[PDB]
Amino acid sequence: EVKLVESGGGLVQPGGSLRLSCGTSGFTLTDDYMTWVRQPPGKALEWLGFIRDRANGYTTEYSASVKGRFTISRDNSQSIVYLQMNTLRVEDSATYYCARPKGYFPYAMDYWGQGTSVIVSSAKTTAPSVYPLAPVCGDTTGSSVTLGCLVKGYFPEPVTLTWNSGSLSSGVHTFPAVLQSDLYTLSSSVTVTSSTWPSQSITCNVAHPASSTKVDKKIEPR
Amino acid sequence: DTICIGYHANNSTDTVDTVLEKNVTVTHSVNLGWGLRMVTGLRNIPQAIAGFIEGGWTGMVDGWYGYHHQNEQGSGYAADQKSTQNAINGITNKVNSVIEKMGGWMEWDREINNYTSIIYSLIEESQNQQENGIVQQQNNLLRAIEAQQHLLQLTVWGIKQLQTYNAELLVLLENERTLDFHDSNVKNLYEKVKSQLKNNAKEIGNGCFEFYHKCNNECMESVKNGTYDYPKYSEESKLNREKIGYIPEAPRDGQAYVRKDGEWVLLSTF
Amino acid sequence: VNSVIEKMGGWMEWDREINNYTSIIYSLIEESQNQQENGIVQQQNNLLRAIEAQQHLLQLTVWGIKQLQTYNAELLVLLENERTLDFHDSNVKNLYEKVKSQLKNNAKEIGNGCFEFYHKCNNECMESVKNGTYDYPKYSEESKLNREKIGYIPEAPRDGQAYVRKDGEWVLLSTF
Amino acid sequence: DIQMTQSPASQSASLGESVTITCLASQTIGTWLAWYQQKPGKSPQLLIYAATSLADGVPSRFSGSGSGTKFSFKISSLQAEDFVSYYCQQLYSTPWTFGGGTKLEIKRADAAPTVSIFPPSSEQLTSGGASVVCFLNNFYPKDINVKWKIDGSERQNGVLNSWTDQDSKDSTYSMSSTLTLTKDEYERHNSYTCEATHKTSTSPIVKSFNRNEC
Ligand SMILES: *[C@@H]1O[C@H](CO)[C@@H](O[C@@H]2O[C@H](CO)[C@@H](O)[C@H](O)[C@H]2NC(C)=O)[C@H](O)[C@H]1NC(C)=O
Ligand SMILES: *[C@@H]1O[C@H](CO)[C@@H](O[C@@H]2O[C@H](CO)[C@@H](O)[C@H](O)[C@H]2NC(C)=O)[C@H](O)[C@H]1NC(C)=O
Ligand SMILES: *[C@@H]1O[C@H](CO)[C@@H](O)[C@H](O)[C@H]1NC(C)=O
Ligand SMILES: *[C@@H]1O[C@H](CO)[C@@H](O)[C@H](O)[C@H]1NC(C)=O
Repeated sequence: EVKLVESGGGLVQPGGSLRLSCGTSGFTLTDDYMTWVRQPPGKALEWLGFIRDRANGYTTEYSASVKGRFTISRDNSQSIVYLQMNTLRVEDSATYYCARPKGYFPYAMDYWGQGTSVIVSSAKTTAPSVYPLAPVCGDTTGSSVTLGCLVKGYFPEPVTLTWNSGSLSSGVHTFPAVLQSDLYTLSSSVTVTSSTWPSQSITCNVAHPASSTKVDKKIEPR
Repeated sequence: DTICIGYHANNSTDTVDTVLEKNVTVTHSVNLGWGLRMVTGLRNIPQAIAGFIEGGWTGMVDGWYGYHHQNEQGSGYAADQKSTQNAINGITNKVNSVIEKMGGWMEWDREINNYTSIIYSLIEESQNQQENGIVQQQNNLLRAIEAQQHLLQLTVWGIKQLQTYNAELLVLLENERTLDFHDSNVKNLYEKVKSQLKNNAKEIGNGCFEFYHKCNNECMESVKNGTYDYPKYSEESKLNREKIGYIPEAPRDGQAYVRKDGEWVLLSTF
Repeated sequence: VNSVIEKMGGWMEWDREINNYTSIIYSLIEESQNQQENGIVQQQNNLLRAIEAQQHLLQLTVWGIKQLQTYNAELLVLLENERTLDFHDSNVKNLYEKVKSQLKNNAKEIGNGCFEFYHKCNNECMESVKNGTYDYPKYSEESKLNREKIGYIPEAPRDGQAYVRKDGEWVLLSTF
Repeated sequence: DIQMTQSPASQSASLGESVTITCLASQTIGTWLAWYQQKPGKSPQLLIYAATSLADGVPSRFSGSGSGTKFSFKISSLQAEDFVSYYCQQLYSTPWTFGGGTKLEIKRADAAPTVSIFPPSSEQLTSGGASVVCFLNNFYPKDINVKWKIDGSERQNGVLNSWTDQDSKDSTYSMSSTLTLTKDEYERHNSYTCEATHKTSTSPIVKSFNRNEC
């Protein structure tokens, strides 16, 4: 079918520049109104602009929030649309989609790309410090115990956490990474029975491919 | 005040062939690769705001089919997005099924070249092992595989020649089905309006309707989205019809006239 | 017509070459069947009988192609015969519109494919209509006159035939 | 230069109930409006175009209506997959602006938070740091209010909360709360409390511990 794929996302420092790409792949009846759209995580969509095809003078349009600063353009013989971004601000950190109408006449965006992530911040690559979280020494009430695992002070996203290397998934909660100053922080809860613990050992699998550091940390009682 | 049904035209210079008709200028097409060009748009016929009888609207850029109203407030084109995208989707699926067929034939042309090059490299080794490495029985057995190969090539040739003719004829036929599909959709939008308006509007015959009552932009959309309250404007229409016992004479200018609404209309219009 | 003859040629040359190689294989199969008498041995036998089976599969193949080329050859003619007859009907109308353009109102369309002149056109003038140089303003006035030489209208003949009103006379609807 | 105010921003309904999402356009648009559906971590997907027309491969429960500046968007009978995010868009004139959006959620029976406090780690106390986590797992509705209290006085700075989306398994929300401090200050105080105020109780649901661990 028709298929859109973005590329060129990643880490970029404030005030710098970056050049995204969108490669239409598949038999297209026309690849005219190629529009760029971004979406800050948890926020709404935002239209950036579009660019007509060769069969309409390669004309472009923008919004009064990125005009002049961004520059949509398509390759002369590669069938790829580009987005040259300049003086990137922190507010520009968001997923960037590309999308265009099915055929001629732009009634609505039919086809979308999976999106590519742009992150505008200073920061540095940092490996988190894994910490366990056993209940208070006080006699916990009920026959059900709740455990935890804190992953503080690291960058960039993402980070994958698993309990017992996937063997434990039911009754588990891992929360969105929140930004602590300039380092991300997240935790992960897990609720089990008082029978399967601490008799059987539970371990917190941490993984941060950026720093190339994996750290398992068994939860111990007392 | 008057509403018109029309369609798209532009500066395109692409030409498709149908079986009966060649070099037909269409507004949108698609090149398949082997001289095969399929129409996607419609007959490009650019041009008092006339309807669809003797023209396509260059001014209507929003779609393939649409209207051109006119009234107190103003006038302007308005493509029917439902109609146009329905036509687009239908045609796209058709065009794709063709691409699909061509794919298998390309994959077919691919595999045949692969095995063809395998055999010759195998025939070569056989001709070399008939030198380097009952003996006479293996020779004419090899020369029998060779003769079968050339008969194989003559076979692949014939199939190729046939698939080519069927590929062309398929496009020549699908190009007619498409152009006809367009002419269909356009008439359907006309009959639909004709149904709603009834006698509250005069058929001009050029693809447009003259209202016997003043229809504002709001009313114009009722004609479009199919909610035309006919009884609403019924009376003032019923009036303006009769506002305007033998009949008068038709203009003598060597043109045949027909009698309608108490006026002489050309026979060459119907 | 020639492009068709050309296509048929290749198919004839094709039918020719296939017969040539077909007769070569059988003469080759024959020698193999005879050298399997006159002249691991059992491995050469079923290898021969495999070439034979492939041959009959080859003939079934040539048969199918032949059947198809025949249908496409016929349909090609049935289609080109329509394109031709239509091409004729086109050319004829083109010669009519061309004359119709020149004459304009100086001549009456009879509707049967002919034009009645409102002015006397000699053999010289007749060729001006042919070689496309009809001086319309030349005969304009005497034409403009003879038009009006011949306020409600009269009645159409009652004979169960529909009539249309043109140039102040009743013409049949079955003519248009 | 053309505004699109899409309301409501969030809605709650059970399976089969009908939901209608409005979308008011600042300037006149006519019929040039579309509707999308974005599943979490996925790209948007076209549903309606030309204000009322459904894209191909779209169910019949979905339907759009409206013209000019006032547009609607219904769902006949809601289903499990339908409880995602939805955006409206205008394509009449540049810029083709989107609406605010609307996040749908399942309407379930209320649930008490699995409140639980978690003192600092001996590991963290080694690098001169300390954090106090507080998990409020599996609670509905989403509206909850944590309040930290060290030695009987409220704490605001150093707090760091987080919320998960309505869990796909039990339709209940879960919350984190990482109260961060310096090792020097954590030692000076003793009683550490976090008061989770939820609809499932008049009196606050509170866990705590005294520093006398060690
Ligand atoms: C079809 O179009 C008509 C007219 O454009 C719409 O009717 C009007 O809707 C607006 C919104 O309230 C107002 O002008 C009036 O309520 C209606 N007109 C009159 C004269 O009452 C109608 O809503 C449209 N319907 C659809 C399905 O598109
Ligand atoms: C077209 O035909 C007309 C008439 O047959 C030609 O015009 C006449 O030419 C001959 C030769 O001189 C004379 O009768 C007159 O000179 C012309 N007629 C008149 C009324 O003046 C004309 O030459 C032909 N042209 C072509 C290109 O064939
Ligand atoms: C040719 O055929 C062989 C065996 O069928 C296969 O392994 C090989 O990949 C083919 N070549 C290509 C280019 O596909
Ligand atoms: C048959 O084929 C052989 C070899 O391809 C060729 O030499 C011969 O001339 C052909 N016979 C005829 C009648 O063309």
